[PDB]
Amino acid sequence: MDLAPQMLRELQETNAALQDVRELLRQQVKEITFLKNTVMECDAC
Amino acid sequence: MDLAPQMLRELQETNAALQDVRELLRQQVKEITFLKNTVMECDAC
Amino acid sequence: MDLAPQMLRELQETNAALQDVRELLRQQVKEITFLKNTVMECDAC
Amino acid sequence: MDLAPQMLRELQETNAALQDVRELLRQQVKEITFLKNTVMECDAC
Amino acid sequence: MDLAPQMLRELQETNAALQDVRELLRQQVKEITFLKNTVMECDAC
Ligand SMILES: CCCCCCCC/C=C/CCCCCCCC(=O)O
Repeated sequence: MDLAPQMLRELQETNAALQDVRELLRQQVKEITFLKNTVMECDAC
Repeated sequence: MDLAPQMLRELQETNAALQDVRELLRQQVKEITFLKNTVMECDAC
Repeated sequence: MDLAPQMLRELQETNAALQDVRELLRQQVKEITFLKNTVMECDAC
Repeated sequence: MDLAPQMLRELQETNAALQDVRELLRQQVKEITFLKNTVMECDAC
Repeated sequence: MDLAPQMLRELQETNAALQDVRELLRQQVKEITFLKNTVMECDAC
């Protein structure tokens, strides 16, 4: 049959999944940065 | 037709993986938020 | 009903996301780095 | 067929690349989980 | 308008970028491990 339609469904799914990754990574950095600033004021240090 | 069958395979294979990367990062941020909470409550600071 | 233009769009939408995923990973690496250093000069260690 | 064979070559590469990222990532979570437990199981806190 | 040439340029860019992400990742793993080890040999805990 014609697989173009199928090939397009995969990319859209890819871009979808890729969007969650950008958000998760987006949030992860803020935590890491927050982690750095917290460990930056940690007294024992 | 063409290499659609082949090219389609790579894509499905690319998603399967990304789907996994997503979940990995997904859980990772959970392990990074706990770590963040732990340092915050760490009396050593 | 040629899906080329549409397909071509998802691609451009993927790279845009990657471009952003990449930039985020650069800053994250730079942040973690700074955090590894801080932990090293940590007295109580 | 045209640039098809060459596009398939890129897809196969992107796919091999994801694998690597996937793996490197599956390792980060261990390094991070572990790290999490240790920080948690710290007496100085 | 034959869009094959352009999609080929996109795929290639998808691999160029992925190589960055893959390259930036493995370095970060190194830092995360370096971080870990430091914590482990940290007295206070
Ligand atoms: C032909 C379709 C294009 C291929 C789709 C795949 C897109 C590339 C995906 C990149 C994965 C990036 C993952 C980065 C996660 C890093 C997480 C971390 O370091 O904490």
